[PDB]
Amino acid sequence: SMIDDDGYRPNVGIVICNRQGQVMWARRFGQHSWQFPQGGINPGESAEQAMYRELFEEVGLSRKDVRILASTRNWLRYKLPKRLVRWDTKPVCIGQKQKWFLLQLVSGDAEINMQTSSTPEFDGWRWVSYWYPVRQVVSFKRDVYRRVMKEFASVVMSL
Amino acid sequence: SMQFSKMHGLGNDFMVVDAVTQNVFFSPELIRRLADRHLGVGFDQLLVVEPPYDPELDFHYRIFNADGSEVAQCGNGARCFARFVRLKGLTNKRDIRVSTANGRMVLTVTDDDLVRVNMGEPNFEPSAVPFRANKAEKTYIMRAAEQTILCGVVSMGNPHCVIQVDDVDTAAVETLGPVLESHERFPERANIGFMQVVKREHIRLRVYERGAGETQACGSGACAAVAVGIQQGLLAEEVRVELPGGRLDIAWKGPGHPLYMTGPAVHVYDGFIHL
Ligand SMILES: [Cl-]
Ligand SMILES: [Cl-]
Ligand SMILES: [Cl-]
Ligand SMILES: [Cl-]
Ligand SMILES: [Cl-]
Ligand SMILES: [Mg+2]
Ligand SMILES: [Mg+2]
Ligand SMILES: [Mg+2]
Repeated sequence: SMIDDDGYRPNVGIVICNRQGQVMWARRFGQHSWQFPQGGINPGESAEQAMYRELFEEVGLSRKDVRILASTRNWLRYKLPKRLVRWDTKPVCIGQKQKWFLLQLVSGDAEINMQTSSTPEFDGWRWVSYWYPVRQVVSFKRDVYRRVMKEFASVVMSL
Repeated sequence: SMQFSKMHGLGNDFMVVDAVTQNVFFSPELIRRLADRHLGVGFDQLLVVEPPYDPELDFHYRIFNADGSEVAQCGNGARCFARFVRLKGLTNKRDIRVSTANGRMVLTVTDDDLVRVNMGEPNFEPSAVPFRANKAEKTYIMRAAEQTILCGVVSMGNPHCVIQVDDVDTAAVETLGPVLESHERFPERANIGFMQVVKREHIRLRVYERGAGETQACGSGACAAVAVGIQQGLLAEEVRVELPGGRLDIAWKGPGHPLYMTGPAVHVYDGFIHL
């Protein structure tokens, strides 16, 4: 129902940094591929609200475990590759519209808990250097990642 | 429009490209075009900064020549690279961990904006040079044509023979250079350094490189000259090296320590080119 008229689901993505300027990299459940946390915005909620909701759901971090350092000024879209589009589910989703948030983890690493939900999207995590995700992200997200990390870079450097 | 910079380091003109925040694929065709001084940009070498392949490193970078081939020479472009990623706000680190075609380095950007490279520990074992001599001596005797020469011999990873000279502008680098470069006691040849000791902390140097002849800024040769001079009791712990192509600063505490080479990188220009 939240799919817009172009087929894009509104969505929030999360870049969690530590004080050393590393960023949190999460492993997709039962897979060997990795990504930043992201999640669909629900009917009712703002971007910020969706962000906190998916943050606890996917990473186990509460509002007091983090502080918002920045968000992207605009929405950044990515299109699914055609072979991943589920054409029989109406309304058809062809990609995500995304509002990205830069968070600083202010609590200890032990606060990250990837099992607060019964259906976790991730099964592990590590800190990686700031630009490593631009290479390692799945191809169809790389355009968005490159633009997000470029936009966030000046904030993270300044710590 | 792809943004780039021109930079100058170790006597070389680099075109430098942020391929971290820019999406650019450097095919041999595109490289050859960019190397064209009229259709493209023009450069001695092209330095491309990329996201790291390893999550514990900050960047990867590659160097390409005008033919469009990747070049793998140890330490090549390191000063321009370190200064570029700081000038462009890709990092704020002073110790930058980077992978290259030749492996990884930790580069340090000093307070006067110079870039310091750990060159490893110099090795004086003749077998490791390779050099034909029975044991490591601080000074060796060699006959070059109708001449006898005193020299030091060290490996910085590559082979070096250093000769003290009382004025580098006068020395016969064009005659003695070739004779010692392919001298019988260097089975794999050697870089021949002509060192003028101005002060325990200041030398002038010219280098007849293995196979390449006299170049303007051989970094490993500056390291080797200072390493031999220190081993021979002639030089201080920190030496300014004046080469035809500019100045380096070598630091070495002697055996058991690595040798450090510090050098500048000049930001010459910025530009853009529509691909
Ligand atoms: Cl909470
Ligand atoms: Cl990449
Ligand atoms: Cl350089
Ligand atoms: Cl001899
Ligand atoms: Cl060599
Ligand atoms: Mg998700
Ligand atoms: Mg989720
Ligand atoms: Mg969700």
